[PDB]
Amino acid sequence: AALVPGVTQVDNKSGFLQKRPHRQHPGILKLPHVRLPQALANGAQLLLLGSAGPTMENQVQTLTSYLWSRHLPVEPEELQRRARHLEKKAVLHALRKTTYHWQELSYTEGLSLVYMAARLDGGFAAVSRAFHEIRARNPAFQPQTLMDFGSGTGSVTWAAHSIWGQSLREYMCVDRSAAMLVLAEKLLKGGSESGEPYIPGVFFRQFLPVSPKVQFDVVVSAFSLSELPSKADRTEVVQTLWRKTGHFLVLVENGTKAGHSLLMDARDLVLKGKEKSPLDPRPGFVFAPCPHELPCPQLTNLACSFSQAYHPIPFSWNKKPKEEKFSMVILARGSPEEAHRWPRITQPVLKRPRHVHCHLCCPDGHMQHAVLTARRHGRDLYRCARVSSWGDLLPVLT
Amino acid sequence: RRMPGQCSVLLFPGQGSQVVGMGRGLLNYPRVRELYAAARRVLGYDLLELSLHGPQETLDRTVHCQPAIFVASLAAVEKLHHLQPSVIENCVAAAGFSVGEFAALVFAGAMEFAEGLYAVKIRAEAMQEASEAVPSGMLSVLGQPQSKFNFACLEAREHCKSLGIENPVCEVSNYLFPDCRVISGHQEALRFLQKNSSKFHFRRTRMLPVSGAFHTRLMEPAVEPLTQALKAVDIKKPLVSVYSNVHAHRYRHPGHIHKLLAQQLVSPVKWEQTMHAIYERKKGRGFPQTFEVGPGRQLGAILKSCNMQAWKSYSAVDVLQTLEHV
RNA sequence: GGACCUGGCGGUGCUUCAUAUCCCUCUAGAGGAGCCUGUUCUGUAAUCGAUAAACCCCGAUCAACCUCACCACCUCUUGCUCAGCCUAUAUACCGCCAUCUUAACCCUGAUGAAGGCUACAAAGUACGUUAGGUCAAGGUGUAGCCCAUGAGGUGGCAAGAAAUGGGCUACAUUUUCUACCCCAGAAAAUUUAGC
Ligand SMILES: C[S@@+](CC[C@H](N)C(=O)[O-])C[C@H]1O[C@@H](n2cnc3c(N)ncnc32)[C@H](O)[C@@H]1O
Ligand code: SF4
Ligand SMILES: [Mg+2]
Ligand SMILES: [Mg+2]
Ligand SMILES: [Mg+2]
Ligand SMILES: [Mg+2]
Repeated sequence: AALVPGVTQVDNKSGFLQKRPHRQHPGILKLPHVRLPQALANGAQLLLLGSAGPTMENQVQTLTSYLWSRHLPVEPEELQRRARHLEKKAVLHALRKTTYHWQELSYTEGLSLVYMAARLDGGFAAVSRAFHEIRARNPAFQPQTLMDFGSGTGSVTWAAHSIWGQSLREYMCVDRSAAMLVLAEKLLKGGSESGEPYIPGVFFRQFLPVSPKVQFDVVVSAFSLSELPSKADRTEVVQTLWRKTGHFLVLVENGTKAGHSLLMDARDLVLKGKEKSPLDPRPGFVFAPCPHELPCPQLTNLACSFSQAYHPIPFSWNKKPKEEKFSMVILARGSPEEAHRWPRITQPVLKRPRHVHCHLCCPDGHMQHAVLTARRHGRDLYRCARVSSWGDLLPVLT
Repeated sequence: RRMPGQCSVLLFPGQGSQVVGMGRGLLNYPRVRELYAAARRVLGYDLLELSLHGPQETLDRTVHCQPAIFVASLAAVEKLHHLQPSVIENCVAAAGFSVGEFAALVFAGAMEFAEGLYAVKIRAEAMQEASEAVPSGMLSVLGQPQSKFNFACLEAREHCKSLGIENPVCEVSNYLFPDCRVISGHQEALRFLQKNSSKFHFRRTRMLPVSGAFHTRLMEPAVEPLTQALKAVDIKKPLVSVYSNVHAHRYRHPGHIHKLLAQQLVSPVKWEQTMHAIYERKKGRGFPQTFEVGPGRQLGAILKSCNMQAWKSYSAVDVLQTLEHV
């Protein structure tokens, strides 16, 4: 409960309410409809000129739905418990049913083309929103080094360029798939096998460097940890990425229960330090979206996700703007900047006559369903909530 | 709710439709002679003789053409009422081009002949004075798909800036039909368009025989007089849907006609939008009858260019001759 | 350490053809004008926001002084009726749609790992899942505010600019009107299919 009617008031630092309207309150983190850089869209369409017919539309739709509804691989112990329950109540067949068949996706050339056509714009939108979080809240940050695990098509690289190109000088892109690496190189070279890179300093590797000595300013993993075959693999990858994180570790997955569970495991892993004497002793905290380091109040039954609207790459099947629903967690080195941390709106805000419904993740670690009205909460706080939206912050104190 | 085809739309012409011989074929018809008698009483000169037999140079003057067109349009309305009462009874819309609005409103029971004629007169002398203030003119330009109008107006303006003049005027004045426009403003800009139509991609160009650049800000001096002439007038609610030219939509309440009729004087005429608002409909639906009450047949050609299917049911009231001597 | 066996490269290229899906080539139409929508930027204290709830009834329509929504001020309230509110929730269930997941025998090798074909024939034969949508032709619950998320009043609010995405109208000489239903008279770049 971060909104007590009649007690909580808007947080006015830097002389807010006097010097600037309500629509521009500092928790406004909404990003306008994302449009890809023209070079990237041109390269994608050129690379798909070969085969973009009716079959490709079906393949893209199938791949998108398959990835969206994919579950985490089931760990041994859960299968053991289910097997015991079924036996107490043939068992193997009943386990083939009511259990998800998780399979490795082998990204060959054809499946890489399909994945690019199906997910480039969506991934770019999600990563751009996650990066806008850091840019908006810490505008003095000028990263010089970026690593991106599971760099599929380079959407992370392109978003990082679009935001921090005047400071970034090294883009490490790790991906075990040679086809995916080749496609990323072609996309960076304007869709042609021979050309000059659009972004300078991009390094492509097939193996993840494992060494605490080398440390990047921004480490990213977008829709990548869900490809790993087991929780042990996810754990080791997240540990490596945190060890090599210099300032910010950005994890982005689908906006589903599976993606949110994966990200909450990663968040707990990073927050609970196990290493006895690490080379980098700085502690880690959650920069966004959580205003606390306590266990997620919403991991029990629901999930937590955020939406970013964007314009898809023009195709025979992409006509209208789309929404990208994604789960994010940003872990920052050091300690929280201050103690005036603000609730996060984790659900669409519903505007109704003279009241506003907002679901808040409060700094105390609990969810609050707040119906804000002028008479109860104050005109200024009501106006701030009225202009706020999904994924923003509400500037409230005491 | 009656099927369209038994309804009627009355179109009232504007300046440029004057001709020597208006009225002949209307005089013997009922009730026209006292309209021309009232025209004499209000104007101060015999409009009847000037319209019937004139040099055409006296008739082409701005002060004289507009009252002639107004009175002739109303007389043609009377003739149409005599021949076909059902057409006047089943009227759905009305629209005038520039001065025809003053006729259309009078036809709609929103203004009376005397006050409307006084307003038209004052408008005419005011516009003549505004034209005399500065050289200007109107140029009809027919463009092709590659023609750009705002662009061409722009270079026409830097031309006069290079020559040297305060805020040269050249802007599209009349929207008639697709790719046909009337530009208005200083004569030097119109000379520039006439001479380099080639780079302006204009298929045809024709200088209109008018006194000055109407429907531009050059007529600003004429706004204040006309406004006074309209303050005393008490405009009622039109009985039929009378369409405006400033924005090309129906006049809704009496409290806005007063200022719309003055804004028209310094705003472009939205004739194409008016035709679209009156006639546009799904393919296959029938169109209402259309009657051009007044001199000339220009609105007929404009309607043909705008909407051919609507033009199929178009007819004009003959104001120059009559088949049967009533 | 020696011998042998299965592998693993869902690997890499090169040769020829069957080479159907998929490709191109090819064929016929689709850019202008006027309105309406989608996104951005700028701007306002504020919404160019909606009519089982206006107006216009030739069609359709804009903002209407309808009313609701928003902004700035105020007023009530134990009141309508143990009052009042599409306020929320299908992220409550159920309905409906959609996403994804779902053998045996007989021989050979010394009864080693292991292997089993020849036709003029030589061991081979037999439901669950989803922070999913839908509260408009459908339901059962659960919660909210109840000196205000209820009821009123006084003013405002009625945006501006482009590049591009889409939609509707008219667009003619192989045309248009009349008579006839075919020998008459007057007027004047991608994209969509292909079969
Ligand atoms: C499908 S992409 C996800 C989208 C991509 N991260 C982006 O931003 O566009 C994830 C990639 O991670 C790679 N990957 C999976 N496991 C890996 C591993 N253990 N080490 C390195 N790369 C791995 C796969 O090749 C796969 O293509
Ligand atoms: S519900 Fe709150 S604590 Fe949980 S992931 Fe979302 S922001 Fe973080
Ligand atoms: Mg209400
Ligand atoms: Mg509602
Ligand atoms: Mg749902
Ligand atoms: Mg409004």
